Amino acid sequence: VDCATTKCVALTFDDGPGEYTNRLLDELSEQHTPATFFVLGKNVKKYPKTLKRMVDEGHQIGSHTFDHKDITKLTAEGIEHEVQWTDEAIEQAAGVKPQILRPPYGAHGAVYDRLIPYPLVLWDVDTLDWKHHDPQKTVRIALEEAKPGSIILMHDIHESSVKAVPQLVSKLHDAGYTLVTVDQLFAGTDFKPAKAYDHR
Ligand code: NI
Repeated sequence: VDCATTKCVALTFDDGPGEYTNRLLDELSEQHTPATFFVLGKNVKKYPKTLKRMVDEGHQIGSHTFDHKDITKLTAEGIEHEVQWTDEAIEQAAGVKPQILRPPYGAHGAVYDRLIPYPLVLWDVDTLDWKHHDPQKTVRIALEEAKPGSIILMHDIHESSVKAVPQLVSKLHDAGYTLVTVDQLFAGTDFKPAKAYDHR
């Protein structure tokens, strides 16, 4: 996909994997749609086959650190642990290395980011599903606030994401968008480590 011309949107899911991730992957599969999963390293240990699904079925795996700590609260070595422990978990699980990282709570800063070997990927559309856990509100906010180049934040922690996705994909397609991984979204642009990006 050429997102320089084509109207692209990236669906992203934080804080997984968990008990709903496979249903989520099933729904995404049913509508031939890729997504980007910013995974928690602590959770990855328990879900190796599910991470293999992400690779096998066209999705992108990103790092969300290991135990979801605000990285700006940490020391240099603390940040090292969060990055490296998560990478090891992802490599052991799926045989790949993430190429992007999303900082917990969106919290970051130049002095910290310089320690992160990947582009920092934020978002421009917060579905707020972490507060309301409501599938229809997730769809409404994602649909109405998305624009070409948007990155939509959702959470793989709760049933409402599973219930939201079939409708969310349908409506984004009907609204003229092509759904892509974060990699595809930034393909061709200057997408470099230790920098933060919230939109193409
Ligand atoms: Ni998170």
